[PDB]
Amino acid sequence: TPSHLSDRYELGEILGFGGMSEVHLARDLRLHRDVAVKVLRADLARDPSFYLRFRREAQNAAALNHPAIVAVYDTGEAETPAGPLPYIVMEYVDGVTLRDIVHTEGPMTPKRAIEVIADACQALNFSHQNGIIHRDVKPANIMISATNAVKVMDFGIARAIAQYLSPEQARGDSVDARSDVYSLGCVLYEVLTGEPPFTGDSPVSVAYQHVREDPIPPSARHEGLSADLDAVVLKALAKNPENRYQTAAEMRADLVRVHN
Ligand SMILES: Nc1ncnc2c1ncn2[C@@H]1O[C@H](COP(=O)(O)OP(=O)(O)CP(=O)(O)O)[C@@H](O)[C@H]1O
Ligand SMILES: [Mg+2]
Ligand SMILES: [Mg+2]
Repeated sequence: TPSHLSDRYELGEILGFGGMSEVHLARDLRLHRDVAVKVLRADLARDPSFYLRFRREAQNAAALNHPAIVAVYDTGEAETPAGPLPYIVMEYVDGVTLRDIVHTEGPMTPKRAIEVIADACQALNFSHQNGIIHRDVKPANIMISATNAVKVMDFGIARAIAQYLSPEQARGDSVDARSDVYSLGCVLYEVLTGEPPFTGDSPVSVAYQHVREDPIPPSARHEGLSADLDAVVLKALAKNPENRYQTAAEMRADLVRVHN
């Protein structure tokens, strides 16, 4: 991976990485601001299957303009000794994922958890109103700013109409907005208790539990939780889509009521 992309974005420290890409802190040399730059692996860049999915991620996230969703500024293909190197320029979020927060600090106070998920609901609901289902809602894809703002990211498998998968999504079924609602329920359960609703020694077991087993009410796993919060989480985690919040807006309206 090179020094600068397109003679414009000076690459700095790695912020995150996975199996198909990496994210750098970078400096926009024209605009004089720091940005987050996602770069496709390069050996994968020669693969149309991966090259297209990466471009689709950029296009999906660029279709959304919301203060709680990571904004896309630019996209390109840098010239390297390897060949073309696809990249996406995004707003830099100075913060941490919920995955990091729960791992270092443990469960959040109910009040903070309610605010954080209410804000995530609002982002997802916006996505849905714009015909996009995220499908990868999980703590590693939600960050909290240095200003306490929530930012939903990673539209890598979003579609334009184990521990966090909805039962429909497990079966690669028709997944809709109520699948994101379920995944939000899982994320909420985890920031309230420190653990997701189901764990197991394998992915199929975790999947079997999502499909067949009722979650343990959150108050039974962790002290200081109301029966009303149990009810909200347990309704988001309902097995049948007809029994969950029908939209993320509805989930938020109920969380706000627990708060107020
Ligand atoms: N705009 C941004 N600002 C700050 N950090 C960011 C960021 N975008 C991503 N990150 C950091 O990098 C991590 C990975 O981001 P992201 O979820 O977009 O990658 P990814 O899941 O697509 C990797 P892969 O698909 O290769 O496994 C995030 O959890 C976050 O820590
Ligand atoms: Mg991710
Ligand atoms: Mg990805």
